[PDB]
Amino acid sequence: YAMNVLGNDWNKAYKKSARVVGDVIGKYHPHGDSAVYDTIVRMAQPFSL
DNA sequence: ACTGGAGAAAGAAAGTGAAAGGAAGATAAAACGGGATTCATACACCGTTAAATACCGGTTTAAAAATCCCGTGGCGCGTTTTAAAAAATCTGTGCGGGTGATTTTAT
Repeated sequence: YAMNVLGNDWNKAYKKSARVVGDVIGKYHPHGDSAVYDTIVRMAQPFSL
């Protein structure tokens, strides 16, 4: 939902991961950031999904 | 003079950094043993023949087989030990979201 709100579509330029992690932590998820980054990493590995 | 608190000295017990050394590991040089070539040379297979050996008939005789009496130790039974193998029970560990923390360099 945060990535959708940021307008980070599939046919546009990439964005830094720190910005997305900061948005998620500051607006929706009241927890740590390293776990969020690790969760984001797993959803991009071709040998995991 | 006497009392009770407080600071300083002195003494004894515990923690400490450093210690040969030795069994317990670890790592290289060496001696070994097991395949691919390369032939010359000794070995395998085929005709010929004198000679050495197998075989039959009948003795025999000395040696080995058969038989009887007995007196033992070597197997057999019952009951314990004792390792050896098997079944049962514990110990780690990694997968993914969460909580909280550490270190070294340049100017």
